[PDB]
Amino acid sequence: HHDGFQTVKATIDWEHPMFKLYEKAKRNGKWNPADIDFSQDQKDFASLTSEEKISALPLVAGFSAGEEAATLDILPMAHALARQGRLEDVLFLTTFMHDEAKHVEMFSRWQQAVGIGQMDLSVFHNDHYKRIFYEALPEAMNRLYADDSPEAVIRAATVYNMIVEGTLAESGYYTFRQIYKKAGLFPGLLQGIDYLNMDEGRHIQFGIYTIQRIVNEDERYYELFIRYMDELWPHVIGYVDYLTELGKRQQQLARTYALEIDYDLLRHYVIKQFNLRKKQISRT
Amino acid sequence: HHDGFQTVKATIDWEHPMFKLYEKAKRNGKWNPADIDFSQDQKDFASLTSEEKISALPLVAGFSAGEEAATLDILPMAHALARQGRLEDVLFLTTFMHDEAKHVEMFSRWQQAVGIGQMDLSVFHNDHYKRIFYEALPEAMNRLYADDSPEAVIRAATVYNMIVEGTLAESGYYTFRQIYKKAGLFPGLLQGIDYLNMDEGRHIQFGIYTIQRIVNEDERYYELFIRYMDELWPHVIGYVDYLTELGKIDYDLLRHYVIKQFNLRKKQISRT
Ligand SMILES: CCCCCCCCCCCCCCCC(=O)O
Ligand SMILES: CCCCCCCCCCCCCCCC(=O)O
Ligand SMILES: [Fe+3]
Ligand SMILES: [Fe+3]
Ligand SMILES: [Mn+2]
Ligand SMILES: [Mn+2]
Ligand SMILES: [Mn+3]
Ligand SMILES: [Mn+3]
Repeated sequence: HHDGFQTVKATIDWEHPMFKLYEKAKRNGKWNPADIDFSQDQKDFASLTSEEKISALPLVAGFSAGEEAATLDILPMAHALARQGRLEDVLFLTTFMHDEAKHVEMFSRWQQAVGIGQMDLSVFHNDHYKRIFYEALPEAMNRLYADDSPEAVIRAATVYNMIVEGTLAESGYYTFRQIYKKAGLFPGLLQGIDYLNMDEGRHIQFGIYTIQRIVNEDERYYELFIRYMDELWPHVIGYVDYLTELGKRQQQLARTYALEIDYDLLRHYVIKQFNLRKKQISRT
Repeated sequence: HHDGFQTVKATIDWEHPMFKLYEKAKRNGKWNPADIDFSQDQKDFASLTSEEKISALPLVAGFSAGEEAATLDILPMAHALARQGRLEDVLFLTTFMHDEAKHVEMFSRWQQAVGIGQMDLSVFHNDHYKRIFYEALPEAMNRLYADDSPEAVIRAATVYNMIVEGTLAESGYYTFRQIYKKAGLFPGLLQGIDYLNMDEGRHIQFGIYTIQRIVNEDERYYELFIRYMDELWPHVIGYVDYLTELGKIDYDLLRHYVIKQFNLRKKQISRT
């Protein structure tokens, strides 16, 4: 039952950080995947040999499942904060969920447009990927339906916002630009990636806000945050090494397009993101 | 756990009715309550007598709580359809939920602007209103966390989309126009109502789609729909009568609009 309603008894807290993030989301979130022109992407993909065609699909396979999981698995966080009466967080999360829906749509439209929608891309999810996206992420979020303790909320935001979004997604955006933007391939996908990257800035800020406000009540949760980050790192880098090894064994695209794909630079960027996400949470 | 992902094994079902409704929601759902100019509404409100001021508040109190319940209480429907693999339904429901968030925002901005944000409008929720919005609606939606049977889904969509939205919300939009537009009062609020009414057409279309697809599998669910509608009617009309009595423009015309909405929502679901 509802005991009452904040906007009947009072008003929205207009100065709440998540209300302000909600306002930015509305201003900055107007893009529509359906407006992206993928016609040149189709031409580029058809121009590639079978070998070069593969080069791109592991990254896309990882994003497409990632966005779909993101759309499904944010709902328990919205429920948990709703039940706690955090109306402004809920408002913001409506924009978060609608963002992820557009991300799912964007990658699916690209697969359809380039002619691979019929191809099962699950073959590029190795065991580490599945540990994060098929298992740990839904387990951490779904926990919130029966356990919305500070410990549970911190773990959910860590896995979702700090690891999946703040480490993997961010490193995937960078990787996409380092490879396909340099090669001049897939302009529509790159337009998508840039929209996604803009959206993701708000999603990571929500996670930072959430974790920090819990750490602010008891700095003992800071150690829990660090620990959960470190627990998932082996699967983060396990997946990144899988992708790297795939890239190193599929050299055709980089040769054709005169790219010196510095995979050691990519790996360094992932480590960099992981440690900088840790640093955006303060003990005090 | 996730067993797999539809957009990795295949793609979105581009022809799915809720994907089409999602596409329409993006194209038609751009409005922003922060852009509505409420400055004249403030002046209009200040120009009313004390008694006229209090005459406007019950309808607003009904809506502000209704939108807030709507925002919170659609989440279990999104979860249950997600768990069923109904990906295109979920995509659409992200636009549904963000719509209700903007509706909450719009009424609260109006209350702030005209100077009543500090006033507790719960005084204007009577027992019938509470039965629907404080109790039956959250009860029926939250049930979906543990029971997503066809019967539970039909009941949730009946209470939410056909009664709260399809009967009360639609009747409130009409009421605001019949009263305040003819009076030339609260133009910002009426711009908001127009945007809300446009959004609401999609929300009601989702409820129709959901209820009919369950009815299509077994015609005995049609009788459940009708029964759930009738069960809620006494509270619908008990709240409407309470509002009508406070006002004492043609209240009988308004009251008949509610009955008309109720019946036509019933008619939009087919036995066969
Ligand atoms: C070769 C370097 C590897 C870099 C790592 C690439 C990671 C690709 C996986 C993308 C999944 C991101 C899902 C985002 C979820 C969200 O949007 O909230
Ligand atoms: C004087 C005649 C009364 C007519 C009916 C007035 C009803 C007021 C509306 C309250 C509920 C609105 C909540 C709808 C939720 C949504 O937007 O989905
Ligand atoms: Fe995200
Ligand atoms: Fe609605
Ligand atoms: Mn391994
Ligand atoms: Mn009564
Ligand atoms: Mn995303
Ligand atoms: Mn509404």
